[PDB]
Amino acid sequence: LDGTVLLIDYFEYEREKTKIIFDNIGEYDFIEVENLKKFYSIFKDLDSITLIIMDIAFPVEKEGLEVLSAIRNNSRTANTPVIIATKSDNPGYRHAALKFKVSDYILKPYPTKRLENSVRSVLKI
Repeated sequence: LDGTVLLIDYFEYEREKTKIIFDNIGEYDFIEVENLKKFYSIFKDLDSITLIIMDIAFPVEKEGLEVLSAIRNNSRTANTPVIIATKSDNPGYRHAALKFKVSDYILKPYPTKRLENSVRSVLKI
């Protein structure tokens, strides 16, 4: 068990696709958050998350951004590295997302190679 990852994404198939990519990265624990309700219902319980991968469109950018902020202003997760992988490519929402600090911004679809490197860089390897 060399890592716990938090997947914030409404789409189950995207989450499954993401866990798979981790078969090459390493042996990781996954905590899935399928919607707003699930996030707020547990983010105050989050402890020692090695990596957060989320879709800012949660379900819409304004909600994802709020979640992002909550994550950054939450003590136990303020520095936790966040990788944004999203289907939305609105320029302003992306730009706004970068103001909170995130390790990467990936657009969907993305070659299952794009995410792999990102994780490896962001996490060292």
